[PDB]
Amino acid sequence: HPTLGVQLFSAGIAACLADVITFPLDTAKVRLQVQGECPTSSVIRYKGVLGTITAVVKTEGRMKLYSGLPAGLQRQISSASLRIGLYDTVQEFLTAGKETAPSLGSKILAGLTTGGVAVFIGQPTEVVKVRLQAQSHLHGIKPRYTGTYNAYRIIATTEGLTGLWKGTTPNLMRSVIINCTELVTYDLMKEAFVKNNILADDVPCHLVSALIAGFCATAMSSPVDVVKTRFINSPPGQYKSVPNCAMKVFTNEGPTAFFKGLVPSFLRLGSWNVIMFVCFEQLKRELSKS
Amino acid sequence: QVQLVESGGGLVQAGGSLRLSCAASGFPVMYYNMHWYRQAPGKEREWVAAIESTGWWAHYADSVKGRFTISRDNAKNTVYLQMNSLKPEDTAVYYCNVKDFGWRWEAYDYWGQGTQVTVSSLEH
Repeated sequence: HPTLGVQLFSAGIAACLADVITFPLDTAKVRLQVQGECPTSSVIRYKGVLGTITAVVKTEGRMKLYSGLPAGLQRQISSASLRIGLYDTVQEFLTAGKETAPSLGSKILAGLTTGGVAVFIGQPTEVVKVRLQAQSHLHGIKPRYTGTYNAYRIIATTEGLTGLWKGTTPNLMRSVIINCTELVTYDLMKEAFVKNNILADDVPCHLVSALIAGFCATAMSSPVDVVKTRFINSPPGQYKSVPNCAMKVFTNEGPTAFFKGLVPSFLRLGSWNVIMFVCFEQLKRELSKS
Repeated sequence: QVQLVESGGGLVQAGGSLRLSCAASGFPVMYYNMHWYRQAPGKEREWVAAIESTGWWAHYADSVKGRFTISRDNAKNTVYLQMNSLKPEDTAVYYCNVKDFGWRWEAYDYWGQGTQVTVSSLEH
């Protein structure tokens, strides 16, 4: 049985490995999400997962793909630690408290609470990472920061500690939607496969269920994700509120804009989840048997 | 009932200045980017300038950048085009434009009736 130290250390490393591997997908998602906000005279247009990544690598280099990565690693550490140390206690309070099974309701509430606390703790990392991923020298917007800690100090000094929590409520709602949609969709798909006997219950079945649920959650959260990215990236004063940003997006680009960066978002969710699962299991097994 | 009304055009000597105004009506202008186009006869309508919903960014055609400035006031529902060092090739009908995208496949263009700007090249 993995101890807490090996679980916490394994979760941190698996999350960080998955993040460094799938970070170009996240950067491509952000670039696709902020593309139509401000018109650009440059002929550099982002279209697709590999199209966006290749355009970024050609016009800005490889290190521009991993811009804000230290912020992403900090977020991964805090989120993984909060999962390993808090999702356990709330879940076991809901299950063993009434001696009930981990029903979907208990799972929904546990994920909601853990995700909310994690979003609140890791919001400054999200602000810094999103602004660094979206900043570019080629579209007429002057980059505000040179790196993760430059961004940290500049945001803190010029706009307060509170300004490091900009976009918490969109991120919090997006977390709620991701969690609820993913859990409901996975249950519905797995019950369809197991009752209609469309597929046998082996890990291929759970993989199809999880992939379908991840895509459904990504599609369901895409409007909030686009609005959250644009709001977090915006400098002070551009948007009166988060509904203001959403309404401007709607009236100036339409319902399709709310799904900008949908393919990179879903690919990063799926690849991150599989990489973290594999790395986490292998790492905690080797640390426990070491 | 979207309605854009341009004004302020007129006859000006080459090198002169002119401020075009656009009174917008029938829609919440605080949410829409506003555009200025122009069209001279024998030519196609040329995009001139664009301004963000609250004036956060402004973009110009390369032919007018520096000479033209686009400006906004949402408390008066008005969009402004200041034109300086005007030159005879700027003679055109200038059009206020709203691209209302909304629940649509493509954006829908709402135009004004246009205001005529004539630039004289007379020598005194």
